[PDB]
Amino acid sequence: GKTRQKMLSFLSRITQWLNTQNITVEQLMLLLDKISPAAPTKEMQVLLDLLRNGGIDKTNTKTLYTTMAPVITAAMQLDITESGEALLRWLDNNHPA
Amino acid sequence: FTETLLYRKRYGIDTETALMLCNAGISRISYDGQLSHFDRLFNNPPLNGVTYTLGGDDILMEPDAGDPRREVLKRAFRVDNTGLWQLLVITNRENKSKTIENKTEKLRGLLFVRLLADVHNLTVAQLDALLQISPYNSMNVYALDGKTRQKMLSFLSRITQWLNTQNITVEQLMLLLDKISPAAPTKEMQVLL
Amino acid sequence: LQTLSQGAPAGTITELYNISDFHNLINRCGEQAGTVLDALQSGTLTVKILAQALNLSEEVITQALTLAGQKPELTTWAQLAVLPPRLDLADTLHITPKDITTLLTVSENVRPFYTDLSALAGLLQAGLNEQQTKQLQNQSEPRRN
Amino acid sequence: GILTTSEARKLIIKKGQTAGDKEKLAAWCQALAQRVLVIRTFTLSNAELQTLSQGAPAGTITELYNISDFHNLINRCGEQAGTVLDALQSGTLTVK
Amino acid sequence: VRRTATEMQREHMEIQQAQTQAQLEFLQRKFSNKALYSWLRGRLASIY
Amino acid sequence: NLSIDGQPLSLPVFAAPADPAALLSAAAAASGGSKPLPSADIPAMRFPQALDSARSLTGQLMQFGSTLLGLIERRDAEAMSELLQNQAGELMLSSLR
Amino acid sequence: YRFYDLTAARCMMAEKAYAWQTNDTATRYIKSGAWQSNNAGLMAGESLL
Repeated sequence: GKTRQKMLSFLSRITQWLNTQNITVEQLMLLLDKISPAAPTKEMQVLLDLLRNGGIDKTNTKTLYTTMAPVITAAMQLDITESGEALLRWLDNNHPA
Repeated sequence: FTETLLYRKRYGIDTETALMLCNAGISRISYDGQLSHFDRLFNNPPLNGVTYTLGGDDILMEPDAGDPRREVLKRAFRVDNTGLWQLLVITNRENKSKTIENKTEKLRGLLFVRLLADVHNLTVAQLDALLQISPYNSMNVYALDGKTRQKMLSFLSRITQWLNTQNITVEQLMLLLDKISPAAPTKEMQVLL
Repeated sequence: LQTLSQGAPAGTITELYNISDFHNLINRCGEQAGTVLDALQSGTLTVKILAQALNLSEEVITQALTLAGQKPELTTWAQLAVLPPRLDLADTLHITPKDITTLLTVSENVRPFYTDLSALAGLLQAGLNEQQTKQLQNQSEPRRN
Repeated sequence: GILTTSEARKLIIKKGQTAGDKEKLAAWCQALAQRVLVIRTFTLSNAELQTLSQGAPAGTITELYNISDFHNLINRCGEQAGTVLDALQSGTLTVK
Repeated sequence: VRRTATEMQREHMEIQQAQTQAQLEFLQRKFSNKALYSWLRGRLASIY
Repeated sequence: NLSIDGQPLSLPVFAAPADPAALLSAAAAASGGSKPLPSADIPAMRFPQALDSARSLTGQLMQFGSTLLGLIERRDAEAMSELLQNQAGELMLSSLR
Repeated sequence: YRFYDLTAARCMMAEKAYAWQTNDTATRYIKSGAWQSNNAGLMAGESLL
């Protein structure tokens, strides 16, 4: 009787939260998918060719982010280069294994 | 009979038009006390008071000719002077005769070819272009058995519904499928080269 | 303009009629008018390419060409100004352009034969509607009574 | 009878183009314009084109049926169609 | 008559939808889109 | 289940209509590999002069790239300007109808 | 497109002159990735300079 109760409360909470945040279930799936990788794409090979070429990304930390930042913020279509600079920091501080 | 029910189910037609699609002859005989299909097709009213009999030996389809029987055919099959020759082309592209005979089966063949276009919401030039893209290039309406006619109607219905869904007309499809048959290049061609 | 630049007469009214008819025909050509005037500037304008441009049948334009007969040799723009009145008149009467020299020869004759008169009567009645031919029968039968 | 583009390059750089084999090049460009019209009448993208560029039959109706069905499927793919046609150009397109 | 006018209003609205989709498709397929200037912006920011 | 006038006593069989389908088109990022470097050969000019000779052509290619991006951008504006007028004409037909 | 192939060999001539006048053939400066077919080669001369 208790874990069913808690399960229904969980489903009601997540459903009301997805209705308030204007995002659907499939977008939440894409937020929470484990990767299970495969072969990279051709756009991936473009990205790796562009970071591999150009100036060598600096071996000092806080310079690695600001040199890797503009190509990553181009490749993700983010707004500002400093946003893409902090994105590498946010995946570096924590990330799935 | 089941083709008649199907061809009435789609296209929403009268049942006698569905029978005329189903390779049935034109009835001279009045059914249920009205004008017969032959008389309501040709003699409603008789053109210049001439009751169109099947006298024989004299109908000519080439447009630069003078014949009074051509005009009841142009009124009956709802087509102009070029289009009537175009119907005679579509009837048999291997038969290159200019005249027809005045029998009741030739009128049946022309009526069938006309209903092929009128049912599918085509003009007869569009049907002439649309049977060139077809596997029914060489066809005969007087060797037309029950199966290849069936398949032909299914082909025309499929291509018509496909052109309505893809929002493209018959003439654009003609330009998609034209054999080139080249000639001298343009001045824009000489710019390109 | 460049078709008309090499010798289009302008300077009286009956020449502006021709320029307006030519402009009407090229507007009917539309997007494919460039290759039409390119073929006309060369010596390669045929009835097939011009019927392809106007989206009319080849067996119609070669009939309207027979009226004021220049029939196969379309080399100048002045032969193209003839077409739009013939095509408009063969539109407003649902007949072909071959079907109208009989109109001009019978309807201008002072003693027309009965056979030509009937061969034009059924000719004009053939292009009518079903509603129109019923209305014509409703008009015609009290007269003959 | 329409030229290979290598043969078209060999023809287009000549000493003097003859009375013949210049309407051949014109027929080649007419075939090019017909394939442009095939492309624009289905509104197919760059990626759909480059998938079809390596050997899509076009030239009869039952092949345009297939091209229209392929265009319908890639429109159903939508925003994620790029990785689908990238996987199809490689050998890694799976059902997942 | 007013109902067959409002059905034509609906058809007008559907053809406006198709035109808006054609405009969106044109802004995505074109060469000077968001992605081109995004890659050029990031690449010049790195070079700069 | 009719009345004495033949009118149906039941409420008619209702059918809620289908929602209009959202249109969706294929969108793909452009794919393209980089171009490899040309082969090398020692020139006749020394480095302070051959460097200037290379700098001249690279500045000229900067000019070509700016001009080309202007022409692409301007073509890409004119194509939309013509698209809008074709759409306005085929919409004006419906308004007149 | 055919001007990029002109100026890239000039960059290579500059690099070979640098490698000859100071004997440093291990280092390299004119590196690849200057052309990018996603950009149709736009901003190649910026990277070369």
